[PDB]
Amino acid sequence: MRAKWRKKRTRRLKRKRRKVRAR
Amino acid sequence: KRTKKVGITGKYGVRYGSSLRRQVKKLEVQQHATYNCSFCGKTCVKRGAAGVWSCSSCNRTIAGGAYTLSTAAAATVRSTIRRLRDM
Amino acid sequence: NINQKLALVVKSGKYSLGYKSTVKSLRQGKAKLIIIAANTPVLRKSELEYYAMLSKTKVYYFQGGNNELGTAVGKLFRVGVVTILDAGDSDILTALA
Amino acid sequence: AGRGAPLAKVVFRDPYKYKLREETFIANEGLHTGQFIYAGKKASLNVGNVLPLGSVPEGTIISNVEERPGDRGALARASGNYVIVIGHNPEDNKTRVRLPSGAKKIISSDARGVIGVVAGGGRIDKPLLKAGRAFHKYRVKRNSWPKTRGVAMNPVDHPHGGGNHQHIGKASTISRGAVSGQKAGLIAARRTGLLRGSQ
Amino acid sequence: SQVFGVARIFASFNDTFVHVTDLSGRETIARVTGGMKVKADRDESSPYAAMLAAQDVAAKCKEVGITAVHIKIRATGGTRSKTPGPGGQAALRALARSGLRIGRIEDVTPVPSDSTRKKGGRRGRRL
Amino acid sequence: VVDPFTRKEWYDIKAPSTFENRNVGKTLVNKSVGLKNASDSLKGRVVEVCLADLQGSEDHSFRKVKLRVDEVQGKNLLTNFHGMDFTTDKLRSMVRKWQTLIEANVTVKTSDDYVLRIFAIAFTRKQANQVKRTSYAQSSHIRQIRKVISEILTREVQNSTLAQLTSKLIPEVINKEIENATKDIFPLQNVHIRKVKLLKQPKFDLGSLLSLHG
Amino acid sequence: MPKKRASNGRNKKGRGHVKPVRCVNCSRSVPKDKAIKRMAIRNIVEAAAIRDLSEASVYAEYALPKTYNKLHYCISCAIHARIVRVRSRTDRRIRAPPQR
RNA sequence: GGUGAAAUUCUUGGAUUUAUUGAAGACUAACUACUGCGAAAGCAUUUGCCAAGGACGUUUUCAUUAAUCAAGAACGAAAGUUAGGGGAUCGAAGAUGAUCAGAUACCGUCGUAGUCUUAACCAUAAACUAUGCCGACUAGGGAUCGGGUGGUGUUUUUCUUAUGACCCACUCGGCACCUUACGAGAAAUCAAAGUCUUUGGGUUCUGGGGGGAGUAUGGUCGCAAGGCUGAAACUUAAAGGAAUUG
Ligand SMILES: [Zn+2]
Repeated sequence: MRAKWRKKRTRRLKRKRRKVRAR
Repeated sequence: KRTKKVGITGKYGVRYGSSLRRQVKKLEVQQHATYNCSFCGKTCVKRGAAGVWSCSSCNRTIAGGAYTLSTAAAATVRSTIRRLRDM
Repeated sequence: NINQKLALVVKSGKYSLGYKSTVKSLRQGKAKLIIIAANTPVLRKSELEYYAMLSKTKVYYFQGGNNELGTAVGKLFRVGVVTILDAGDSDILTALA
Repeated sequence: AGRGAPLAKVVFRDPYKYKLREETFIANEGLHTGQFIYAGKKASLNVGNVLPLGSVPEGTIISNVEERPGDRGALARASGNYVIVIGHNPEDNKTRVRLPSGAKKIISSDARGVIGVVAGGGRIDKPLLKAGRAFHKYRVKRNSWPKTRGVAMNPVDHPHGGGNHQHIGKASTISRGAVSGQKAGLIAARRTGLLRGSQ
Repeated sequence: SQVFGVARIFASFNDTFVHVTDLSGRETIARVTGGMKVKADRDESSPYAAMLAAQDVAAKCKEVGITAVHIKIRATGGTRSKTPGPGGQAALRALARSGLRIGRIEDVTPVPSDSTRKKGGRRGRRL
Repeated sequence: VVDPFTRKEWYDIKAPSTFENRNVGKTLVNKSVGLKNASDSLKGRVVEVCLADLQGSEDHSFRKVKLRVDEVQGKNLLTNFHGMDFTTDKLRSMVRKWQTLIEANVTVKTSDDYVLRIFAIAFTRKQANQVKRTSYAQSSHIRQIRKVISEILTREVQNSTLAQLTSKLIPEVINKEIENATKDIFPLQNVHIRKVKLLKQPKFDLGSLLSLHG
Repeated sequence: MPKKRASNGRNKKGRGHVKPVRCVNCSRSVPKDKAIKRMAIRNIVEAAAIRDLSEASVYAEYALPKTYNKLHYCISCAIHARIVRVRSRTDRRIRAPPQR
């Protein structure tokens, strides 16, 4: 799909992995 | 060069936060730093209390800003009254 | 302009910088034209006008401070007043400035 | 001490005696020591000079303005503040004036005002950081600092106080027609909550 | 013989003024608009209202004592249109038909010598 | 039902005094109600009128002349030239395609303390024996034309005590001297004054205005 | 869609990206080159009379001026009746104006 | 007011409209074009300083000092980010009227941030002539913008003037056009997309069926937003360019 919704998928990839990794 | 960026505000250490420490750094550089004098010509140092500057090597004092000599809000008034003085 | 002609006095010509050396020259009737700065004080500026009109000498007011009058003469220091005794290839005595 | 404004002390002569009287002026940004100042109706329009509002054109800037004539100063004496002249009237000696909050006011034409913006501007910009900096500000003014929150207090000491959880309980918006003791909160509020842009 | 005034017509879209005044400009006589007479929202600017507005204006000034006028037409102006509306030139005839004299005419729409922004957006009124 | 139209006066406006006809129109004012005079709302008015009405010919039907009201001498209220201006439709006809136009602004004071802003339009001429379409002058030539337009206006004004200046301006004298002076640099055509605004003035001086009326 | 025209929006050539200008009808932003600039002169009195005003008026000759309104139209708006009308393949090439 | 028809509207204790002015912050119309200048992005009221710059003219000057360039640097629309000032108009968010089967969409009335600037940042666009620079050679045709030449040419007229401004021919450099293809091309079209199976003037960069994917991971750069770098497992026989009929 267009590269702002695909691109908004990196919000819930990065910031969710921040809770994961810093642990 | 010792510090990567912190500059003058490294005295506070790790306290108060990043956003406030940079906010202080912009103003605390100006008040401690030197001027270029209008009457004399010489340029060191000088500052003593908020508003009052300063004398280099001559002994004259000037009403300036809190953390700077030339306040830009007063500099435009210096030109505004210049225009109205003509008539 | 005045900045062009002052360069032509320095090379091939004579001049004395500073307040005391100006008064030494004005007393003896040597100076032909003195160049007073802007930021110089009024008490000093009024004195040189009175010294000049006795011996009858031109007093051109240089529009600009002492820091840029020093750069005009080709030096690395502030100057308040510049006399002109004998200009060689220059042409500032003939003109008004 | 304890004032956002550098003062200035000017020496005038006595017209009727061989003497000198010093007057304490608030220095506008532009003044310096060893400078002349011209105060009166016939005085000219420069930074520092004191003129009456009638002999001044529209769109000028002033400070230390008198409400009456003979008030000796009232309006716009704080740091980085200035009054702007808008209008004029021939019938009724009364100029139109805008105060630094926003609310305009009609002042008499013979009232005074010192020209220029008040010195020591940009004082509020720097943050205080450490609490000791805030202590030293109020140390040379009043005893108005370490303020405890009223909800944290007991129900005897303050209306909001009391309860198992720290809550107010009833509306903090209190009327104008109240009495002393009750008035703790927002007094005679038109709006509440977060305001957007325009004041 | 000839006492003059200024007729003034604001020929814009959706409205038509007829604003008669003296030579200086302050003292007015009549201000009968197109939308005052015909009451149906749509028919404020149309030629029907332009006739009826001018006839009422003619009856006012002839009772007072003003024979002729200087017509000075005005469009919406500024950033808007700069185009006279439907009931622009219908106002000029209705004064002549009634028997009120005319002299000197101009259009004085305020054309901005370099202007501020216009409405709609960058893509305009997409209908 | 008040009927305020019938409770009003009628007065005469007067021309001071370089124009041939010394009367214009018939303005009206409300009656002087107890303690409030009608003369307070008469002085300060501005009556803009055509120039051809003041003289006659349609050569001068190209302009607008304002008349600032001043005094009241037995209903004949007196005026004074407030400003000059070209009409709306008669200067846009001049700005044609395929030719450069020029303009120069001037600020000057007369012998009397009267500040006057004053402009001057000038277009480029199409020469005879031209195969070319355009007639554009270079930027170097126009800035020398803009020099000379300012000089001639600063010579005639500064001289002439306002009142005398209008008698020169009405019968296009200023337009001729710019044409002949600048033809060495560039031919030019039309050459007009456009506007003459009046910003500042001295004391009222009511009796000095009367010297015109006579 | 392949290459349609050579010049395209037209006169931006030996020149960077230029100033725009608003349309009359839509109030839409469009380049000043790609503008469709009609110049419409109109009589200030409508020609359906025209005598009726001048019969009752004062003065002889009479100026009777004209408004000088220059107009701009954002391409798609101009196809509604204005100076366009879609052309054929080889008819496109004619830069000479119709009539006169 | 505002609409195709409307409306919450705004107001009457003349709002709208008229005339005199005053303050504030914007943008520089018409003149404005198959014109100019700039390495690009981009630049349009007047005057004064400040240093740079292309072309042209030259029996001046030095005498290969040049071309293209990994690494590494300089600038770089609009939006956006911090922190100040400013804050008129239009205006994402958002309120709020209609239409509509629903409309939180297009239409309308307001409307925060933003739009302007001062110090920092960010480094991307259909940043498009979708055509990398330096060098030759090949075909005609008139216009135009800047110089430089010659014409007892025409005018300006203050008398010859002498400049200027026009005309006729010529010449270097520049933005572009027209007509033909003998050449080239898949063709639309192109005086360069020509001088290529008769293949070789010098040199930098990018690409190798479609998707997954400008994603994963690791570096590196930014306050952030995100840039620069950049895979595979696994899936599939087509995806696509230009033209002709209907
Ligand atoms: Zn449009």
